[PDB]
Amino acid sequence: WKEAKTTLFCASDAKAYEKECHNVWATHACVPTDPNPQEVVLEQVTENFNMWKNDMVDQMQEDVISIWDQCLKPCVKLTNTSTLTQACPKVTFDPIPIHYCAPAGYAILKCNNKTFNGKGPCNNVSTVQCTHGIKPVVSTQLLLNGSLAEEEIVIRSKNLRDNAKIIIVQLQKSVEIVCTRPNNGGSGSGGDIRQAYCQISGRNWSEAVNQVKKKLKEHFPHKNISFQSSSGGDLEITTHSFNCGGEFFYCNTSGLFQDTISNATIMLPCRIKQIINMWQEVGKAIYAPPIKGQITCKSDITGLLLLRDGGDTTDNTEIFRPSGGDMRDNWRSELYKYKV
Amino acid sequence: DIQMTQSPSSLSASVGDKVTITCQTSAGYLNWYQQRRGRAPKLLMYDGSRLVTGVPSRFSGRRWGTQYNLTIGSLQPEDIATYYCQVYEFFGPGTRLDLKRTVAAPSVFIFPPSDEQLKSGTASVVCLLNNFYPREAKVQWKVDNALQSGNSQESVTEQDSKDSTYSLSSTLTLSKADYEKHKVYACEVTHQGLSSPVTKSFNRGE
Amino acid sequence: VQLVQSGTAVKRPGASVRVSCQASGYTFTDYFIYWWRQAPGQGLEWLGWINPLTSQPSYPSRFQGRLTLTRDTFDEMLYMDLRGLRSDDTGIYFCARRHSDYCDFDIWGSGTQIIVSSASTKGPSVFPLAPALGCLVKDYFPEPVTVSWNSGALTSGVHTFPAVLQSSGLYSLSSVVTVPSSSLICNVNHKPSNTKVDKRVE
Ligand SMILES: *[C@@H]1O[C@H](CO)[C@@H](O[C@@H]2O[C@H](CO)[C@@H](O[C@@H]3O[C@H](CO[C@H]4O[C@H](CO)[C@@H](O)[C@H](O)[C@@H]4O)[C@@H](O)[C@H](O[C@H]4O[C@H](CO)[C@@H](O)[C@H](O)[C@@H]4O[C@H]4O[C@H](CO)[C@@H](O)[C@H](O)[C@@H]4O)[C@@H]3O)[C@H](O)[C@H]2NC(C)=O)[C@H](O)[C@H]1NC(C)=O
Ligand SMILES: *[C@@H]1O[C@H](CO)[C@@H](O)[C@H](O)[C@H]1NC(C)=O
Ligand SMILES: *[C@@H]1O[C@H](CO)[C@@H](O)[C@H](O)[C@H]1NC(C)=O
Ligand SMILES: *[C@@H]1O[C@H](CO)[C@@H](O)[C@H](O)[C@H]1NC(C)=O
Ligand SMILES: *[C@@H]1O[C@H](CO)[C@@H](O)[C@H](O)[C@H]1NC(C)=O
Ligand SMILES: *[C@@H]1O[C@H](CO)[C@@H](O)[C@H](O)[C@H]1NC(C)=O
Ligand SMILES: *[C@@H]1O[C@H](CO)[C@@H](O)[C@H](O)[C@H]1NC(C)=O
Repeated sequence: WKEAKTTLFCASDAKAYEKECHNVWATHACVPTDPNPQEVVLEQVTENFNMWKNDMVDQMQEDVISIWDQCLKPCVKLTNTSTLTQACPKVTFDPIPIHYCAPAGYAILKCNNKTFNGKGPCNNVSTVQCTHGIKPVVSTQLLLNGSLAEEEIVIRSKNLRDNAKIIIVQLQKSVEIVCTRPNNGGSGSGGDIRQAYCQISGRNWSEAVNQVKKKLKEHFPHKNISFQSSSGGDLEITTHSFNCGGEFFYCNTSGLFQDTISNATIMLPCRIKQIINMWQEVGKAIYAPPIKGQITCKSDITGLLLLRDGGDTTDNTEIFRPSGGDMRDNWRSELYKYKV
Repeated sequence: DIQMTQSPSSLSASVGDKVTITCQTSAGYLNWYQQRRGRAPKLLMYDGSRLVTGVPSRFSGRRWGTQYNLTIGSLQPEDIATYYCQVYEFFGPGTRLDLKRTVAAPSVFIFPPSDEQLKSGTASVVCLLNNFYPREAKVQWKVDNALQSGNSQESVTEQDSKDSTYSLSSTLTLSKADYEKHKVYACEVTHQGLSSPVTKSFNRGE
Repeated sequence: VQLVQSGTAVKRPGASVRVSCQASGYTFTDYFIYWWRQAPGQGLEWLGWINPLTSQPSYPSRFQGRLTLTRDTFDEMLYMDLRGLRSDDTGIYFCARRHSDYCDFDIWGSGTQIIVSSASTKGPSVFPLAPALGCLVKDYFPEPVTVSWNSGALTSGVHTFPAVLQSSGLYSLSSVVTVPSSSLICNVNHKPSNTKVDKRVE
C-alpha cells in the first residue's frame, strides 16, 4: 500500500537447450515462470496509477537494451565520443515473453478495470507477484505482439492538450500484418537482397482505423479526425521500423495512415537497412547484409503510437500522425496497468 | 486548441506604480515572459503562479479560473518592455508597457519629393508626426480625395529618454507619371491628443 | 546552459536558408527545442518543435512542407531549414529550450535575423525634405546607416528614424530635426559601401 522502488527480477520460459538469443539471455538472467499465478483481488480499494512515471518501464528499458547487446552486435558503432569496430555475427532472433516480478518484501498492483487510461485512480485493484508475459518487441508507429484491450479501444496520453505528448493507442481488434523478404539466390547474383514488402488486409485496418478515429472523437468533441503520414524525422519514425529475425525492417506506411483506405489487400514497400539510428543510445550502428532465404514475420497490430498536429486549426480537423522512437513508450503500453 | 486574450493591448506607468496585466486561456499551463527591446524573452513565472529562481520579489502572480494576472509591486526603469503570456505552442498577442507622460499632440509636417529624386523616376512624399504621446496614432494618405492603400510605409521611434515622446514617419511611393495625374496630396492624422482629426497637405502638382 | 544561434543571413526570394543553435551546458537529448520567429514590431509566431532524442519534428499547418527541423547530436546543434523564401519570411528567428511539462521556456537563443531580398550592396542616394527639415536616405544596403547633423554640432531636436525594408528589397530611411522657426547639414555615413555624403537642405 506504499509507493515503492526496488530492483525486480524476470521470469521466463527460457529453455537452456535453445540457441535463440533471447532464451540464452533469459535462461542466464531470469528464473522460471512461477507454476501457479497467485492473484488476490481487493473487494473495496483505490490507488492512483501513473503509467508515464514508472520505474518498471525504465527497468525493462535497461533489460531490453542489454538483450540487444548480446544478440545484435553492430559491425561498427558510432556515438558522440566513441568509435567501435568489432565482429558482427548473425543470430537467430525471436521475442519471448518476459514476466516481471517483485522481490521479497514487495508486491505488484494491477488495475483490472477494463477501460483504465493509465493515469489517476482505479476503483478496482489486484495484487500478483509476476506480470503477464511481455514480448520486448522493438518497433515504431505500430505496436506488435502486445496484450489487447478487453472491452474497447483505450487512448493513453499524459496530456492530450499537449501536442508534444505521445499518444499510445490500445486496440480491441488485432490486425494481422505480414512482412516478408522474398527468397532469392545469394548476395553475389543480380538480385536486390534488401527489397521487402508487407501485406495488411485493407478492410481490417481501414475499419480498425475508423474505430480508433471514433474513440479519439470522444476526447476531441466537435472535430474531424485525420490520419496522415509522418511529418518527418529519422527513417525509423517515418516508417514502420522493427526487427524481424535479426534483420532491420523499414516499412513505409503511407498506405496505412490515409484518411480513405481501400478495401482490397494492401502492400507496403520495405527495405532492410544496415545503417540504423540506435534507440538504446544516441548514435548510429551498421549491421552486416541480410541473410539468404525467405524472411517473414506474421505479427498482430495491437496498438499505435500517434502524434497530433499542433498550432491553430485550419479546418477544425485534428490530424494525428505516426510516431515513435522512444522504446520506453513501447514498454509503457504494456506495463501501464502495473505499479510497485 | 487554445484561445488566448490579452488586455490591455497597451499600458503606461511610472516608477513605483502598480502594474497589472491579464490574459485568459481556455487551456491550462500559462507562463509569463519579459521581452525587452531587441532581445529574446526572459522566463519570469511558470504555471502562472510559480516564480523562477533569479527573478525579483517585485514580481508575483495569481490566477483564478480562466484568468491569469501578472502583477508588479514596484515598477523600475528596467521593467518597461513588452510582456507576453504563453501556453504550450501559443503565445499571447502581447502588451507593451511605456513610461507615463503627460498626453501630447503630434506636430504634423509634410515634405514634398525633391526635384532631383523626380528625375530618378520615383516619387516619395513624407509626413512627420513629432513628440506625440501616447504611441497609438493613425495616418492615411489621400490623393485627390482618394484614400490610398498599399503604397504607404511607416516607421516609429522608441520613447525618447527625456522627452518621452515618440515620432512617426510615413512615406508614400508613386511612379513619376502617377504623381503628375493627381493635383493634391494630403496626410490625415488621428490621435487622442487631437480633439478633431488633423490634415496637413500641399495642394501643388509641383 | 545556453543556446547560440547563427548570424544574420540574407537570401534572395524563392531561395533556401539555414539557421543553427548550438546547445551547451546541459544534456542535449532531454529537452525539446521550440522554434519561434517574430517580424519587426510584432508578436511571436510558432515555427515548430523537435525532439532531440528521437528526431521527431512537429510543424504548424501554415508552414507544412516549407519548413523542416533537424538535429545533430554529435555537434549538439539544432538546425532550421526554411525554403521557398517569401517576402514575409523577413524577421528574427528564436530557438528556446522547453524545460518541463509545464512548457516553460527558460533558455533562449539571442535570435537570428533573416532578410529576404534580391541580393545587392548599395549606397544610399540622398533626397532632402525642405520645410522641420530633414534628409531622406533611400535605396541602401545593408544596415546600418549613421546620420548626424552639422558634423555633430546639432545634437538636439534631431530624429533619425528606424530603417524599414521596402518592396524592392532595399532599406529606406529619413532623418530630420526641428529648427528654430525664426532660424534660417546632414552627416550620412554608410560604412559597407564607402559612401559618406553630406547633403544640403534648402
Ligand atoms: C510476433 O508474434 C508472432 C506470433 O506470435 C511471431 O510469429 C512466430 O515467428 C516464429 C519465428 O520467429 C515462428 O517460429 C518459427 O517456425 C518456423 C517454422 O516452423 C514450422 O515449420 C517447421 C518445418 O516444417 C516445423 O518443424 C515446425 O514444427 C513448424 O511446423 C521454424 O522453422 C522456426 O524454427 C527456427 O527458430 C528456432 C528458435 O526459435 C530454432 O530452434 C529452430 O532451429 C529454427 O531455427 C533454424 O533456422 C534459423 C534461421 O533459418 C537458423 O539460424 C537456425 O540455425 C535454425 O536452423 C521457428 O520456430 C512462429 O511459428 C511464429 N508464431 C506463430 C504463432 O505463427 C513473430 O515472430 C513475432 N515477432 C517478433 C518480432 O517477436
Ligand atoms: C475487478 O475487475 C474484474 C474484471 O476486470 C472483476 O472480475 C473483479 O471482480 C473486479 N474486482 C472488484 C473488487 O471490483
Ligand atoms: C475505469 O477507469 C476509468 C478511468 O480510466 C474511470 O473513468 C472508470 O469509472 C473506471 N471504471 C471502473 C469500473 O473501474
Ligand atoms: C479481416 O478480419 C476478419 C476478422 O476481423 C478476418 O476473419 C478476415 O480474414 C480478415 N481479412 C483478411 C483479408 O485478412
Ligand atoms: C512512402 O511511400 C509512398 C508511396 O508508397 C511515397 O509516396 C512516399 O514518398 C514515401 N515516403 C517515405 C518517407 O518513404
Ligand atoms: C469499400 O470502401 C469504401 C470506402 O473506401 C466503403 O464505402 C465500402 O463500403 C467498401 N466496400 C466494402 C464491401 O466493404
Ligand atoms: C486581475 O486584474 C484585473 C485588473 O487588471 C481585475 O479586474 C481582476 O479581478 C483580477 N483577477 C484576478 C483573478 O486577480
